[PDB]
Amino acid sequence: EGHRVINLANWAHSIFVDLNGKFYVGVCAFVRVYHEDVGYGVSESKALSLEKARKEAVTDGLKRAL
Amino acid sequence: YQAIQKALRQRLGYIEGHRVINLANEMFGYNGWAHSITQQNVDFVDLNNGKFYVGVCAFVRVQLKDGSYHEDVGYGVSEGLKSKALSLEKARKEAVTDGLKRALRSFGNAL
Amino acid sequence: FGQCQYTAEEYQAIQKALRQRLGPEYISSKVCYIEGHRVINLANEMFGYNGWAHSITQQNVDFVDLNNGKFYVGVCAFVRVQLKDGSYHEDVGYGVSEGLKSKALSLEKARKEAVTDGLKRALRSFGNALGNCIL
Amino acid sequence: FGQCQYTAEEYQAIQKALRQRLGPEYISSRMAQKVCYIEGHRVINLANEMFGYNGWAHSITQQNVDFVDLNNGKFYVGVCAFVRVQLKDGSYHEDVGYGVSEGLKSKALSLEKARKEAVTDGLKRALRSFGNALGNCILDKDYLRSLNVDLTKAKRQDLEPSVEEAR
Amino acid sequence: CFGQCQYTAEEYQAIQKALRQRLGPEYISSRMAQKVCYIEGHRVINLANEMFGYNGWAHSITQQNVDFVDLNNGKFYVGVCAFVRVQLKDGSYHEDVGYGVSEGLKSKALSLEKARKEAVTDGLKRALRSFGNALGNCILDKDYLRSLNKLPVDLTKAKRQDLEPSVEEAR
Amino acid sequence: CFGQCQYTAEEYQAIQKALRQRLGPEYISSRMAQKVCYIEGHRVINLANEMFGYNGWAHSITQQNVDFVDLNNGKFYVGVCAFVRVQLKDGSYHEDVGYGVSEGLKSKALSLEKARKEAVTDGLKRALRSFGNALGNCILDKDYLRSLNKLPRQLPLEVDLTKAKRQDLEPSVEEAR
Amino acid sequence: CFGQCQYTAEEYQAIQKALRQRLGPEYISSRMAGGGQKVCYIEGHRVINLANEMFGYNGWAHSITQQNVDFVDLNNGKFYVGVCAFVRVQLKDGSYHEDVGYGVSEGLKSKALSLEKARKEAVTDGLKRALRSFGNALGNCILDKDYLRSLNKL
Amino acid sequence: CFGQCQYTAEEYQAIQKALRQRLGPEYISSRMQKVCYIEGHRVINLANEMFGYNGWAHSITQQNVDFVDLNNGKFYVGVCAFVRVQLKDGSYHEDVGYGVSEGLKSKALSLEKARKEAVTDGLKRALRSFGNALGNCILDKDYLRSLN
Amino acid sequence: AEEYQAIQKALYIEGHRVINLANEMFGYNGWAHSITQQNVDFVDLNNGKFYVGVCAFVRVQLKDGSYHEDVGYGVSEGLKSKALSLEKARKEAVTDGLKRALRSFGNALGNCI
DNA sequence: TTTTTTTTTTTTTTTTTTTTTTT
Ligand SMILES: [Mg+2]
Ligand SMILES: [Mg+2]
Ligand SMILES: [Mg+2]
Ligand SMILES: [Mg+2]
Ligand SMILES: [Mg+2]
Repeated sequence: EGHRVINLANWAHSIFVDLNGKFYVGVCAFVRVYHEDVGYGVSESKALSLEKARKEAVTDGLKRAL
Repeated sequence: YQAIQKALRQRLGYIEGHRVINLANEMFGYNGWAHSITQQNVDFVDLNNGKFYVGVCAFVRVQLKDGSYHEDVGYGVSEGLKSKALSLEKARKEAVTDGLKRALRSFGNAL
Repeated sequence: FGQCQYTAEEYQAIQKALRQRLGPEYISSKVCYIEGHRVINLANEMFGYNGWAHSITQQNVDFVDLNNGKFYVGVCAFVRVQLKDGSYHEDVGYGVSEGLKSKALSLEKARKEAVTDGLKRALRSFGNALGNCIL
Repeated sequence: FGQCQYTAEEYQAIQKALRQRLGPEYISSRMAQKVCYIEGHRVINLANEMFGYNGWAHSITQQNVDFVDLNNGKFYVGVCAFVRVQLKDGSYHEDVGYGVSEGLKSKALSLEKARKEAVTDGLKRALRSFGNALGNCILDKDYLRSLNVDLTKAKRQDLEPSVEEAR
Repeated sequence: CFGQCQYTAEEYQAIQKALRQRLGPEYISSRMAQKVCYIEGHRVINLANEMFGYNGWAHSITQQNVDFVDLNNGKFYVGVCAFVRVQLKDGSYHEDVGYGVSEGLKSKALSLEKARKEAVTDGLKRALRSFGNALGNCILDKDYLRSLNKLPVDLTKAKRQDLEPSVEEAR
Repeated sequence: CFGQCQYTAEEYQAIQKALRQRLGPEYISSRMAQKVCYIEGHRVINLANEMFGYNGWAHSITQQNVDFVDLNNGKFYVGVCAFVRVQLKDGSYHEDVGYGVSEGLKSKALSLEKARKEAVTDGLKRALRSFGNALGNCILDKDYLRSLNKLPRQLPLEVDLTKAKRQDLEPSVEEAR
Repeated sequence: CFGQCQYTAEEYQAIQKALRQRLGPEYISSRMAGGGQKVCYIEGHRVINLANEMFGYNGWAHSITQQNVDFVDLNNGKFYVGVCAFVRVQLKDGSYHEDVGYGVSEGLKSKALSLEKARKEAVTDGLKRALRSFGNALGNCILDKDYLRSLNKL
Repeated sequence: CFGQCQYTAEEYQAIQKALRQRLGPEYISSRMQKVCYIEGHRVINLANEMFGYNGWAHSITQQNVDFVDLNNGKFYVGVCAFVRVQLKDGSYHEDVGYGVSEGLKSKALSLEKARKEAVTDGLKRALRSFGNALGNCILDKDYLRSLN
Repeated sequence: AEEYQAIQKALYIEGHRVINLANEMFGYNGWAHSITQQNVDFVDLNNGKFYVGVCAFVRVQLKDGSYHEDVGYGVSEGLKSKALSLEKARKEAVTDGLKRALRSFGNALGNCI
């Protein structure tokens, strides 16, 4: 979760498909703050896929910053 | 000064849009936070049995005047409603509200 | 307009004055809303005639369908509202026209409605005084 | 222009003057039922009186032609426009206007009429957002329900002694 | 300098009073269209010159666009649009649209020339109108027009030579 | 420098009262287009130089576009347009549009020659016209034109070349520096 | 420095008086380019020399703002080219003029020679036309019909 | 510093006198109808004579390759250059230089020749506008008749 | 002042000799150079061997402010590898440009023929 | 639940030959 980073840091973070009945989408997720480190995310309804994409990439992105 | 760093961790009691706006207006002030729309995309519009089904994405960016910001995503749906305009309206507005809700949560527990 | 820092007295007056909820005189009906001209007047009396600014970031036409001689339109507008200090809120608004035998009139009605709605919904983010206490 | 700060007294005078309504000598009605409106040139005059000939500016951000359609030799045109009005201190309001031509047999005349009408309508709607004094009171139902030239000084010579002596 | 030099109280007041005034029957021309009344563009140029001075105002073309060129029965039908901006010595400005038109000519270049000139002239006329009634804004008032309808050049000192002794002396 | 130097009171007043003048019948040319009247470009340049001085104005070209280059029976038809901007020492300016037309020539380089030069000439003429009656703004008036047509027809004259320049050196200018 | 140095009253008066002159009969060349008509003109180097005397070797400057080839065409093995240029002339104080010059090249069977000629001619023509707006001493007097009719009957 | 140093009256007058002089036969070359010109190093040394080693500068603004054509295994290349010369006072001149390479089967050699020739042609045509001592006289048809 | 007259009176060819000449004529801290534009002309890896063409613009500027810009050029042929070939063309082009830039100052630093 | 009258004629001929060796 973002709680660990928000506690330690204090950081800001910026930001395809498959499509029948199963979904998977790209990420376009970046992170800033010090310099930036970018990552990418995966998914698993389009809303659920996009949201999950954004979760994981941030998680991976924060790790690299660390 | 230094008060917000401790006033963000507290939680009290899903959250309605107006309530998160009202709490936003308090910690930072009416002139302490701003939000913007970065993108909207009508992913699909479908017609079945005279009823329309819509799904829309939205990119919402929230910045504190200090500089820090968090862009997040939101989605909106409108199922089983005749007429397209109402469907698109509901989906777009719900998308923006949801993106705003999820954007603000990244600054701490309080929001 | 863009770097005019607020003074403490006016800052506190604004912060206290925004939270006041709207009395029954303003609200009209079912759904309870606020007319656009009332919102403009409240903004003028709240920040000053030179304390806020609004613009149109972009506007899109979603469709124009003709069915039995009648036109159906939908228009999306992104309306941005700015204060003299540098704060802003952008929000979306929609406009609809149905049953009109003229395409140009339909487009006009839709575009203007979308702009007005975006303006209404963009000001609400500032405080309860302007309409946040309506739902 | 763009960086001129209002004085306190001018601020207060304009704030009080904008807050008031318009008498029955500024409103006209047309059949549509009936609709009450304020003509564009009167709004320009009111803006000049309120802010001065050098107190406000207006610009066309972008226009676009929505459609040109021909039916039985008649052209139907719809034109949009974005108009931005600004004040000396920096404040501004942008609004949309729309123009229409219906039954003209000449395409060029139709485009001309539509574009000019769109610009005028957009300016009228952009000036409204500054107060009741500039037309914001005519769409209020209560006010509408409640409501319901000598040429001796006309300029006859080019030369203007007063301005030139003051120059 | 232009765009950064302010007015003074006296000049500013005089210009307000002058701009508030209307125009007389000798500034007005009529044409069939059942008549229509208007002000010629060169008259407006003169009025602007003597209202703000020869160096008090500046205009520019910010955009011009051809809408269509069409041939029918060997004749060209053209339509052009122009955005004209008028600016004042303090920084104020008014931008309006002009539109030109040409129809019935058998030459394509002549049609484009006429239309593109008419566009800028009309746009300048309409941009100067929003500074006051003196600069043409009063022509749109029906009461003024019906008031005018109820009403009842031998310059031998023309410039003959090329030099300006007084201008050279002052320079 | 240019664009940052202001007029003095006497200078401004003199130029203001001079620009109000209307040109006499010896600046006016005629051509058939019904007869039409005009002022030739080099005369306009001379008038501008007298009014503001050789260092008092400046003109440029902001854009030029060719509308069309067609071919018909081996003969080219060309059309060009220019945006000509004229400026003064204080900072003022005026812009206008000039159009150049060429038709009938078998060569294509010559057609663009003529069109592209005529366009800039016309643009400069019209950009200077909006400074006063003295720089050509009076020709548009019907009253002023019907006055001239009632004046006597002045016969053509011949200039005297006894004062013409015949040596590159300019002793007065050299002494001035 | 160049571009921000002011003329003195005497220099302004002198240059103003000088530029009003009309050039004598030795500066006018001639051609046969009217299909039965003659045309007068002034040579380039002569105009540069006149400018150098009037303003001095450090009183003026010029540049090229843009140049573009309208067309390079081939017909019967021969190249036809047309090039246009915009030339800006400036004075020591800031005044400037800009006009258009056009170069032509019809007949040559080499592509490089045609382009060379067209470009160089266009730039020189532009420099000539820009300097023409400063006065009669720099070629503005040629367009006069009366002035030429006087020379042709000397 | 350069670009902001003014000329004294004596220096300006001396240079003004010099640049009006025409060029003798020891500077004019010829070729086969007949043509005359001045070599690049000649004009460079003349410029160093008038303005001095630290009294002038030049630079390249635009170089564009008009074409690189290959026919019969033989390249034809053309390069156009714009060169700019300025003095210490601030004055400047700019003109177009050209380079032509033909017949060389080696691509790199043709390109090198054209690119290097264009700069020098433009530099010669830029210095010409300062006066007669830097080649401006060569265009004088009467002058050539006198010298020839 | 006297230094100006001295230098003016003082004012193929092997490479480093010209850099030594510039060092003596103007001094170790009297001149500088920089690379402005680089370009590559034609294709590479033809018939095993490579043909590389690189042209460079070099600007030499003195302490007072005088400067000169000239064009170099570089050619690589025979070497059957992209590696260190285009680099060789780059180095050759830069050196040729520097030599041609130092030439325009005077005879002591070039002026062939 | 927003929102619904505007537009008013202009354009006036110009263009006038150059270029040509270097790394
Ligand atoms: Mg013309
Ligand atoms: Mg020519
Ligand atoms: Mg050559
Ligand atoms: Mg309408
Ligand atoms: Mg019209």
